[PDB]
Amino acid sequence: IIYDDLSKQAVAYRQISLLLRRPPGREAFPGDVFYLHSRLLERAARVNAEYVEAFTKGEVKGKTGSLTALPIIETQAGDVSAFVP
Amino acid sequence: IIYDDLSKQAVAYRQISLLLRRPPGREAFPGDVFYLHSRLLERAARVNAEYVEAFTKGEVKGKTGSLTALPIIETQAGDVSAFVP
Amino acid sequence: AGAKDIRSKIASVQNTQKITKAMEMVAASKMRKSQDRMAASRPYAETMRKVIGHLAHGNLEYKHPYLEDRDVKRVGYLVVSTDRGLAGGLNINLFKKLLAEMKTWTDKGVQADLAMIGSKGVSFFNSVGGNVVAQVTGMGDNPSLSELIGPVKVMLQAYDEGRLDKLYIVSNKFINTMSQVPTISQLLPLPASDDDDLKHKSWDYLYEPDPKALLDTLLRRYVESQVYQGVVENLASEQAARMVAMKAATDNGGSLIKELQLVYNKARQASITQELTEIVSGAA
Repeated sequence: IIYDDLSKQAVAYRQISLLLRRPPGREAFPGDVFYLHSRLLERAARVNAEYVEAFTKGEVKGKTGSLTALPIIETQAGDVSAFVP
Repeated sequence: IIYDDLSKQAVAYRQISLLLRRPPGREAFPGDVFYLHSRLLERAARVNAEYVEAFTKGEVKGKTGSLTALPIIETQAGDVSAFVP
Repeated sequence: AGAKDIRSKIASVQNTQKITKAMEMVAASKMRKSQDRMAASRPYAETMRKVIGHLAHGNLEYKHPYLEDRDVKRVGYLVVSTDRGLAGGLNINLFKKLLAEMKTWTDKGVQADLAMIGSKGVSFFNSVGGNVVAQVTGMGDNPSLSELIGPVKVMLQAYDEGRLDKLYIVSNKFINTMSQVPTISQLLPLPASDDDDLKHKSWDYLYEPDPKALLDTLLRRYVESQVYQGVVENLASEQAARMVAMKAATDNGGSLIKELQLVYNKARQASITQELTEIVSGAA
């Protein structure tokens, strides 16, 4: 799975958040701008065969699934040291 | 008297003010944080012998009293411009 | 940090870039003048060497000490160095080459001896502990032969007095504007050119008063002239080196402005954001 820009997702979330009057933090991003990307990217996982068995009610045996993520981030002026990057 | 990090009394007072919903000033510090430290530090004084005689009701004559203060402040990145320093 | 400190630093770096640009211009003009003063010096040495060539080992010859390869028991060096810094690696490349060769000579048990032109080498070899016996300093960009007479007099006197057995001049050679090379080269005993004055068979000089007294002064004046030419080439090389050093320094200042300005813009934006957020989210 490829997220074409997770900088623009952060900007759209900042919009939705400021329109709800929520106090902003650094660079005017909300407090939970970390949790936004954390709970997303933490799903790109690899899971052992017991999880696949239990989830699929025993239809699939011995295989392990996975989801590989390549998020893309855009950095202004080569700054790898800004709040969202 | 050596007050250790009066820059940490200012933060305790900021917490107390922001919880009582008082108008935040610069860096969210309350308005009267100057008046907090001013009336603390203006107690370090040298008093003349007549004030000491009047205070001790004649028990001590001809001696001056004195209190010396050495408050400590911490400046982040050499910034002496911040509200507390 | 903060917009104001960074703006002050950007201002100071731009000022530095101004200064180094000016020093590059000045060094270029002085390089031109010094490599004219260099070319003006050739005819004297070039004709004096032909005179000596005819008189010393031509169709007749003489037995002057400065012409014979006697046994080396100790060596002397004349070291040319700048009086001014900011010349790049010039002086230190030269001094390292000199130390590398003096190392060999002292390994063989032969001592070494030094006479210094310019103050940079004086200070350096005082710091290393070399044996310096004569010096002249503060010639700046106005070298004159009447100042070089002393230190070369010391070395010639010590040569024919038997206290040296070989004499070198160590100096930089101005080759091309972008390239300069350090060289140690010998000037006593006289190195043997391939010029053939066998064609001069057709004549000989009238010597007033006699040839032996004339060959001596010719050789001394020739050594003094070669030392002067070395000094002047080293001066043109100092200028051609300071020019490129200051060009590089101006480009480095320019490449540093472009980073300070990114830091500055980031600080400006952060300050606007923090102030405006404090106001708005403080109200109500």
